[PDB]
Amino acid sequence: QPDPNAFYGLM
Repeated sequence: QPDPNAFYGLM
């Protein structure tokens, strides 16, 4: 998602 929290999981 566009969320920064979930954005970290993208890694």
